[PDB]
Amino acid sequence: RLVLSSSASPLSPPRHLRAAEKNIALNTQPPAQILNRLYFFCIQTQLLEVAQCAELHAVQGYYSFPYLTFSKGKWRKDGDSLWVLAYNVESNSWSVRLLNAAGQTLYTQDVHTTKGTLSIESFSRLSYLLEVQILLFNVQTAC
Amino acid sequence: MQELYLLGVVPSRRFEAVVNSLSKTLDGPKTILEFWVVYRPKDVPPNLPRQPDSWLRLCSNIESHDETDTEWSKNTQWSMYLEGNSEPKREDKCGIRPVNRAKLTNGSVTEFVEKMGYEFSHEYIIQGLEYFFFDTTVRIYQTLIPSQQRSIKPPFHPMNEEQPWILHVYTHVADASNQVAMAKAEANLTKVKTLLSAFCDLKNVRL
Amino acid sequence: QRDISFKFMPNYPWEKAKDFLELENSLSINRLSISWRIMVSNFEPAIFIQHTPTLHGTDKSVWRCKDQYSSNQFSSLKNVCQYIEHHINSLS
Amino acid sequence: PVHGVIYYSSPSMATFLSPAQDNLVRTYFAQHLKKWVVQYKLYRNAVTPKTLEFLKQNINPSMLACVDEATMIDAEPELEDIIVRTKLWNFRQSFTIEGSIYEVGSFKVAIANVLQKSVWKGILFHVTYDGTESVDLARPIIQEFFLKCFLQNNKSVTPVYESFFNQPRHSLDSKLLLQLFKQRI
Repeated sequence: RLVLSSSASPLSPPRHLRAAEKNIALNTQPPAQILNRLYFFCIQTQLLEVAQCAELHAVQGYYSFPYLTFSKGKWRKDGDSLWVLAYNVESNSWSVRLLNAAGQTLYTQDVHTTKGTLSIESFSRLSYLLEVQILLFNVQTAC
Repeated sequence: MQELYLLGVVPSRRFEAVVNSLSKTLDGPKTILEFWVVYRPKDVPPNLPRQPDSWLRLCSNIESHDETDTEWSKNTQWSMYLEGNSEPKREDKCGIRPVNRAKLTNGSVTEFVEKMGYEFSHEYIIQGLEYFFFDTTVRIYQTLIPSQQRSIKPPFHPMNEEQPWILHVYTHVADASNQVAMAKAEANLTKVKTLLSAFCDLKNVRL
Repeated sequence: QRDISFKFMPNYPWEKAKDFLELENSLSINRLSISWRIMVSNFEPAIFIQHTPTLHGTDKSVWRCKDQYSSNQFSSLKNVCQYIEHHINSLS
Repeated sequence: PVHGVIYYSSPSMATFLSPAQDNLVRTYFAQHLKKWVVQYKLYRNAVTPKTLEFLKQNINPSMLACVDEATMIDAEPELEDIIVRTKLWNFRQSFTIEGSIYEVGSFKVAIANVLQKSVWKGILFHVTYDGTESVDLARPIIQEFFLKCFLQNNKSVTPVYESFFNQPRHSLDSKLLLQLFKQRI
């Protein structure tokens, strides 16, 4: 049977590994499908933790599967336009983008960071970058 | 919920032997002390209610309260049992008795039943031991009438002078319809019965 | 390492055992709570967190963090550690 | 802590739940916790004694069930089956509430439709506010937030509801919910 252990904390495996291992053992579907789901879940939860810790909120309803979107209440501006940090789960790339009330995307801009760091400070960096970019974008529009 | 049962009789001297020796056969004894009271539907509409059998009884565990002080029906947890008559045409095989039960908390059980419209009938005590086999229990008990209503611990009035003990074999199946689960409970009952029969003979009876 | 005041205060179940069978059931226990208190600075109010390991890994939030105004749960020790670091940025 | 129960019967409020949730999550970053459902059933034996039982799904383990209006106990679902098997009690009458609980910043809310056999769409809200536990200060913070988060129709309709209060549990008493169904028939 398949045995899923965790690199960090090899003596206590997180709940979602245990639950995965149990689901593999059920033999209802190929192991790869499960492990794929568990990969995407594992990503999402690790980010969500560190981002909640830096005053960012997971946003739903605006974007689909490849990315998870993060924002701040503060970043919503006039006319239900809001700025988001977006992370492609497939690309492992970060784009700063704002979309309008309708949901259409009005500006995208990929930014890169050190890969796999996943620190709170890094979330600060990303956030700051976004903030500079609301500046540059708004000056461009006024002009 | 369906319960498959066997039962037998055990005289008094034969009791102690059956006990120690049961401890030798299967999983060790758990002390059980139960207080039971029955209730009766006051309306008795003769055509359809069928109140003689279907009327309900309810009981509760008295592990240690009565020895310490006056029994407190308010203090212990209560549960209500609706056990129907046994299925006939079962002379050869193990018996089948349909039983449903619910646990009751944060309420006056007595006042609730009588407010239903049920009303006191009989009140008896069950005292004895139960033993365990895989997914099948087995309790040897005696039916002790209380000294008084909600009787204290010292008295423990017994029903008869001979004081015979009664042998009950427990098996539970959730789903009546499933033939495979009835088959496995049947065979579990057969196997346990075989061993228990070496011990002492017991067989299926009605209700 | 970073010279932060703290109090451990663990309450193991086997301490409480009246006899040996109790001791058994004590070792067999499924989950326990260990309450920590953490003083970041003298003027700063203390921030305290209770670590709740689980035997079977059922619980998914092993550290519970409580400070003045706010509470949030954490899965990794490294997470809570950098969260303290976030709770003192000037020196971090 | 301190939580309010609000309730609407307007037909506009009828159509309201799904877009209400959606907008809530999208615009205020709500997080979706457990779905909420509760079931109310009402019948009475041949001698006219009322009995009714209802089942919060959150704490289903304890099912609260009362005779006529007066007397109530906590009991198990199998008890209900008992009463059906005895046949002395007559046939059911069913209400149901289905929605889902959200957590939004400092408070948690429940948005649910009430209906019988999918009849209508009168909406129930339930906002527990983490905080002061002084009813007088929570009532206008709650009221303020509710207004803000559902303001599109908020000019258009007014509720009938039970006032907010302070209670330690995070979910509202089951007995109180019974009282809401019974004032609602």
